[PDB]
Amino acid sequence: GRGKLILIEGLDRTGKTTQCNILYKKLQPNCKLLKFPERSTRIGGLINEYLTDDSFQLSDQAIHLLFSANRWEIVDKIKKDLLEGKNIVMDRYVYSGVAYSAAKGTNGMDLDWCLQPDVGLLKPDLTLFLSTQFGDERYETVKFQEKVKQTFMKLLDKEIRKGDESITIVDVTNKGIQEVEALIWQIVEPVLSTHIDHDKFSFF
Amino acid sequence: GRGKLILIEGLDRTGKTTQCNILYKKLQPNCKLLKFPERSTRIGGLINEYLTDDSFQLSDQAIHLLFSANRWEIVDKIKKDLLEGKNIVMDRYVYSGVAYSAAKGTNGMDLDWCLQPDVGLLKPDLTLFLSTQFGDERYETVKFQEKVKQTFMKLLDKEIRKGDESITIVDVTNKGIQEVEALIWQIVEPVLSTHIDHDKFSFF
Ligand SMILES: Cc1cn([C@H]2C[C@H](O)[C@@H](COP(=O)(O)O)O2)c(=O)[nH]c1=O
Ligand SMILES: Cc1cn([C@H]2C[C@H](O)[C@@H](COP(=O)(O)O)O2)c(=O)[nH]c1=O
Repeated sequence: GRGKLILIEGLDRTGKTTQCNILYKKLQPNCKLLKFPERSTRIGGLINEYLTDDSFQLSDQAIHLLFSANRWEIVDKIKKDLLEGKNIVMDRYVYSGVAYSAAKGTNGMDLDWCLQPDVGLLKPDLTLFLSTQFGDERYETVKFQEKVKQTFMKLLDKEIRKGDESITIVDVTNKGIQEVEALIWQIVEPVLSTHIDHDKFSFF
Repeated sequence: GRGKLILIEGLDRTGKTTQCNILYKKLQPNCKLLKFPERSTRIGGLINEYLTDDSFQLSDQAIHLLFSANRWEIVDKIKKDLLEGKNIVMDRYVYSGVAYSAAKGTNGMDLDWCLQPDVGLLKPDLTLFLSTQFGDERYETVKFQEKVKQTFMKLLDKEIRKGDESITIVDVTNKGIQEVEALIWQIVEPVLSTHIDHDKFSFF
């Protein structure tokens, strides 16, 4: 049927990016790799400066909105690809959007507020969250990272309790690259061999 | 007490900018004038390209979120100004954001979706909508302006029916510059004479 939207989520330095690349290479020639934030766009370059230069000042709400816009500027391309039968592997998406922003404890920016901008976006057919039991970018400090992880856990916990079965949390503690690759492949293979009709999609 | 947040909304070319300028000129030396979109910022600049050039492609949802972000990157300064006693005259704000986007009739982009990103933003102490019974920028097409008009009315009617008494629709059809100014002042002046507690603020 139509291609699958596979998302791999997780904290900065958990092997997420390495695993997306591996999966991507494995699903060739019919697979695309998408990273968020997509820094090559005009909006993305703004997010880059924000991430890499602590001096670039931008309120939490604003940067948050830029991250959402960055997905919205690409979602049409994503859908077109899936419909044309192409699998897509995403390195970060809505869940990072909500978790990293909500972890800051800024007045008004709760899970609910953080999610709204992304409401309407395609939801992945499969989301894997890599969990482990630098300092180059803004959000890279041990204390914030611990904060984002509890937030990710809290958010994914709600979605799962709310009946979302497409979310699988994967513990990568003391697991090497190819061991993680095998666990992932275990969850991923079954969905790739599931037929999804072209008019069938889920949205946030 | 604190300064007042006075907002002038309306369609393109309905006298809005002239009145804002007039009011700002008369509230001196204690008044700031703020325009949205505020095109001087990095985000403001992307908005400017979108508005002045068709080549610039950006999904309706993405441009919408930038508009919102543009307000959020400036809102902390607006609050600082008001707390410091200065009055603020605004030329467009949250109401334009919702109406112009919701007027597109894009799927999932209804009044509610369009409002979410702005939730939390300080609501003005007084919002005047200049109503009437070019083509150099993107939304300046008679047929689109017509849709935006109807959307603006449905939007303001809802906020009014909810009990927001700070919204005033001023009909300026065939009225001159000095007449509109007098009508605006009749509504504005009572509000400027009202003492507002440093801590009291309303929000979207
Ligand atoms: C996709 C996305 C990323 N992030 C953060 C996660 C990272 O700390 C930062 C850079 O991510 P990266 O290392 O995957 O490029 O972006 C958000 O805060 N919001 C989002 O919506
Ligand atoms: C502030 C704002 C304006 N607009 C549109 C209305 C105007 O047609 C366009 C440019 O405004 P301007 O002529 O007042 O500078 O911006 C939105 O679409 N949403 C917003 O958030």
